Amino acid sequence: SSLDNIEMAYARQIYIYNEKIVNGHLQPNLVDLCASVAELDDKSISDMWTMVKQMTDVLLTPATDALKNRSSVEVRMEFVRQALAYLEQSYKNYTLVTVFGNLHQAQLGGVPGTYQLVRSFLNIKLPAPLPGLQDGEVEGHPVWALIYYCMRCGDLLAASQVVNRAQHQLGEFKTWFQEYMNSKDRRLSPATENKLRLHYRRALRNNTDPYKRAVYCIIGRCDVTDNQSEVADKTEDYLWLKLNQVCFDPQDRLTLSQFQKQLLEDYGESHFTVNQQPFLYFQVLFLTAQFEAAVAFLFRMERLRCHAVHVALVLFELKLLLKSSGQSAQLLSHEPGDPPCLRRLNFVRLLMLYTRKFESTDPREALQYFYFLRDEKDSQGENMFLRCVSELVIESREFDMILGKLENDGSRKPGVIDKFTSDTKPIINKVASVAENKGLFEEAAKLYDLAKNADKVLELMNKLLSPVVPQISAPQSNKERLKNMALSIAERYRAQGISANKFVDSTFYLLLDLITFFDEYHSGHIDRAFDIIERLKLVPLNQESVEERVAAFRNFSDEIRHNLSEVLLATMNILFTQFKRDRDSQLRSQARTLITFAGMIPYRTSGDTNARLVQMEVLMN
Amino acid sequence: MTDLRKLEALQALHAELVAVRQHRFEGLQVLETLLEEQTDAFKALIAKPARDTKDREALGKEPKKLKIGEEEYSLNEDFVNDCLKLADELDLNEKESARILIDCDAEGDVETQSRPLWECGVIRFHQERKYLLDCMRLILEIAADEDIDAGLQESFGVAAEDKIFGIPPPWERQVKKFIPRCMEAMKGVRSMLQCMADKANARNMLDNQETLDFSRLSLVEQHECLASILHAAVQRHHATIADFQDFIKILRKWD
Repeated sequence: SSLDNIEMAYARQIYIYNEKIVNGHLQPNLVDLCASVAELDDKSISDMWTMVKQMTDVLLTPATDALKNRSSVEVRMEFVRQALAYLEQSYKNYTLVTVFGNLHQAQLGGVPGTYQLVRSFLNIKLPAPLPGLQDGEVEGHPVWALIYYCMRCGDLLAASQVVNRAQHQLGEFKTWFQEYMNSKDRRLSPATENKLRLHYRRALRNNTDPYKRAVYCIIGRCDVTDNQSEVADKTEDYLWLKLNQVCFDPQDRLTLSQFQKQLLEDYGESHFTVNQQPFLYFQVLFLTAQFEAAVAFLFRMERLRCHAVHVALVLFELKLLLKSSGQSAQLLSHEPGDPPCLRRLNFVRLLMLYTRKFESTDPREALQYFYFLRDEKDSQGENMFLRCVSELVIESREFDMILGKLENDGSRKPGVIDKFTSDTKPIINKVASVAENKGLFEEAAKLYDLAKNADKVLELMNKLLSPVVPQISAPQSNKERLKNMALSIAERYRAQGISANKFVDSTFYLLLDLITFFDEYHSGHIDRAFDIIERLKLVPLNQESVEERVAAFRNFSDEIRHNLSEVLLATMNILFTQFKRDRDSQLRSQARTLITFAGMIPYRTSGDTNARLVQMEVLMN
Repeated sequence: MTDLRKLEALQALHAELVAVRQHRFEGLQVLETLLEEQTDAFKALIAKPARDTKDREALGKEPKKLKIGEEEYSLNEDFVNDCLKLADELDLNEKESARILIDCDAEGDVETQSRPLWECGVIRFHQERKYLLDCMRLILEIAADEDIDAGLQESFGVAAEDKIFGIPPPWERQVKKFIPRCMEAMKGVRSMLQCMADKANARNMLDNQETLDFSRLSLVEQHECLASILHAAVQRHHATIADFQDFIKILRKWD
């Protein structure tokens, strides 16, 4: 097996999600089905899916195009809020593990109020007082530190409580903050927003209290260039600092498009992967709505291929992933007729790479991933899922497992693909078609016979029999192994009343009779073998039938005319033997008949055959 | 023989490449037949499945019967102990690690070397990467040889573009480029060699000294082969500025 522990667990989860859609059940939450395995690994992966769920848990317009949802200002706004809610809660967990040694340890004693937690967080991260703080303290801590880390944790209420106990010190900041907490989308009114920004810009552009600076332009979304590096030293603190500063419809203003493009264009992977920590960059792209970038990026880490494919599937089963129309493009690209700030993922290629790894010895699991390509076609029109099953069968040669083994008793035990579509007639011909083009007739027959395509089964069975008609049928020979399959196809084609056009069909049952004629001839059962050839009315034995038999030879399958030479000789040698054992006249007359027939028929080795036939007739007299 | 395992397949393939390189074209028809059987091998230079817990708990729970692909084998208290040991030293999956040990029992190399069964798995694992990577150098080396037929010189060229670099030929045609896989490939060799000295030095601070020396030799040879393959790929103008910046940074961070 080519699948690692983690990859295998995901496969099982994707089998469920397929079993549900294959039986018409409720469309379960894919993101939940993937996070179910994440908990079996380190929390590096669990915290990823947590971000994936929260970033995709946005009210969408079902049955709407992918590009439309992702271009709409409506959806683009909720992404920023879902991310900020993740950066705030994520930071809140950092503040817990900073005070208590373990999340469990914090829980048993009870998570304290965000206010008392933050206070018990300031104790550690600033034990001694910084001399540059302003506006005094509140219950033993600087008022601005409490406000910042409370807003950072996302509890505006806890921050407003701090403000209520410092009404005299904070001046007019109270009426401004109380408006920020009330107004939605973390934005103030243009009039009041103007009043505070100008005040900050007036004489507080450079204040000795960094926490004061941070809060002001987090509330006013100002000084976008100043990264407030004094308080936002971590990467998440930067993302959170900026997403609280982005704006929507000219100076000192930043928008999501600029920010998202500004980040990866100027500070690409190189900047965010110098510490050899891959998820750091992924979180930067995913929490900025650049899902295709983050997916391709994370898909290149050979250790995190599994995770990047699935986060792509989630975005794909939620009409959020922007697929690349052309299949000839690179993995990541920007369509020419699209804005430059969005990118597109060649989803078809993405799955095709992941599959090649475990498609060789783990076919069942491969199909589960090929199903997501059911909705796509290629330039030639083939259904992508169907084509992927053809290529996977041509390579793996797993016919019984994937296509269903058709035993020699008339049964068709369904295969693994039967689960996904009930119309399995084309691919069985596709797989049968190539194997036919590769001279693998004995297989192409079994495959065509699996799809009950007797036109092709009998055609190929005619080719495999004609060479072996006069041969000696011996144990385990190529004659027995082909005759016995032909008879197993004769019964199942009569018991089920199946037949190809009379040309193909007539020749097929005719060869089977001839194969019996030589099997009796090679055994010495001369009398019995003579009777068979007489029924077939293939070789004339009375002079009257020569005219009609000669005309029939003209339109009989060349697989029959080929073996005419051996038939005449065996029949002659049959009469020849019976002569040495009135009757003499009758054999003599029949001997003549064979000669005149052979004389009027142009066929294989007519030279040596016509001569031998005449000699055997002379010895009779 | 005809039914050769992974190790015997790479060892036999290597001999064929040397023939064509030493002016011996008596195995042209036999050479092409091997590239098609090992197509999945040339795609990924070196990749070890991460150690999964599903197989760890399942292997030791019912160490009675093992099923790998189409064949079946029986596990005993002695063989099962070698699987966990090999998987721990190399951090390899239990399923993949077991297949390596099974190949030793069949070939019966324990008597040819007279070493523990679990140690042979380490050598057999390193041999695969050696020939798997060393054989690639011969393909590109022969594809650039000017003292051979122009037709044959071009056959190995287009083949390397698709088998090694994963670039389809001109008559046809989500996936990752070759360089990023090669850079990550060489990275694994460094991390594996670094952790080797740390763990080896701890216990050293035995009958496996020569085996450790041979493993270090194989690792340095594989690194040299990967470097030569990267140089050859760069010689075809298949790079960019990002790879150059990454290499410059790696050099600046040289210790």
